[PDB]
Amino acid sequence: NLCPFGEVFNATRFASVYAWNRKRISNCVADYSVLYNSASFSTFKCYGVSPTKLNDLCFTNVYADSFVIRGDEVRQIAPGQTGKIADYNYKLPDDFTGCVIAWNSNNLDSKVGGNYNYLYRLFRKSNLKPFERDISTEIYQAGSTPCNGVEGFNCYFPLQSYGFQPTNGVGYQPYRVVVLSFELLHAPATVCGP
Amino acid sequence: QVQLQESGGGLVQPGGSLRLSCAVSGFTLDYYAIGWFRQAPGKEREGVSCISSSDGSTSYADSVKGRFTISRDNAKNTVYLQMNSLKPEDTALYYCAATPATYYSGRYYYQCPAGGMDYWGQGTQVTVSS
Ligand SMILES: *[C@@H]1O[C@H](CO[C@@H]2O[C@@H](C)[C@@H](O)[C@@H](O)[C@@H]2O)[C@@H](O[C@@H]2O[C@H](CO)[C@@H](O)[C@H](O)[C@H]2NC(C)=O)[C@H](O)[C@H]1NC(C)=O
Repeated sequence: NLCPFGEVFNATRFASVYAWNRKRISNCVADYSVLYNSASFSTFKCYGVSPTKLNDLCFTNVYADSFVIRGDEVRQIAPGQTGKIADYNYKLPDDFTGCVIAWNSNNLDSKVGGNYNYLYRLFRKSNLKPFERDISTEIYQAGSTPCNGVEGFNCYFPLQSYGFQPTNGVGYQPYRVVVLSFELLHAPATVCGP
Repeated sequence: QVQLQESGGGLVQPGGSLRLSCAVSGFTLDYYAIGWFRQAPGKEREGVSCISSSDGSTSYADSVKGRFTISRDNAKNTVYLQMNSLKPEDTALYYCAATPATYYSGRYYYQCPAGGMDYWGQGTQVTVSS
């Protein structure tokens, strides 16, 4: 069977970036031509591989991570980047081998008055390790004052809603991101190209 | 569309008072928080007070608690900061900011995180003479 790339790219709802979804794609034939020749994508950057060279390569596993962020934040989905998203939500390794794909989803993920259902982690004690996920919602203590609950001025609920509005500037509009992670372990190669 | 504009400020002697205003225009978010922040020379911009758009709940930094009052006139959609009993350490550039409330598990949170305010004003200087 052909790889189910359409399940990831064309899903109706994407996860919040702090709870990014990972889809393992294995034991299938991957026609990467549908992806690069789509022209509907606003970002298609690969690291360490070319899309043309990917049609003729094989890999043990291919992971497809997907989420929604702001347009101005897509630049953080790249190796060696800093910022709220890369530090606290989704971290790519410095030696990342794979592709980062994003498109504008303002038509799908914005709401008049705001879409509060997409969130990102704004507070965290330590930066994330590559491909680490954190979906906890413990109250964050920002000062030297203890935190009973969020009731303090320095006690924060750690997630933050984007509140996507259709009339946002393009940089603030929601973008759907799919991160293709190509893994080649010393094991049978289950994913190949046409 | 969205714009926050500060007014008020200036020079006062210690013990004096000021009233800052923040005109919020073009705002369409259903639920949001509006906060006053300040940045003293060489220091990091810190939050001073925060107010909810839904019921006017307020929170204050410890350094200003009891002296500063944040309030909102929903008619004019203007947020005010009444600053009483001013001290030299209150000297800073003062900003108002707005950010959406956060929805999680059936509940909205109204927070004014200095590092996550989607909309900022231009800032107005406040100088307490000493
Ligand atoms: C993601 O979806 C697009 C579009 O989906 C098509 O249109 C929908 C209304 C529905 O009918 C889907 O079942 C369709 O597939 C895909 O682009 C389509 O590609 C097919 C062949 O691959 C082609 O026959 C259609 O004409 C294309 N439609 C458009 C609008 O371009 C796209 O391939 C999907 N992405 C992945 C990775 O599968």
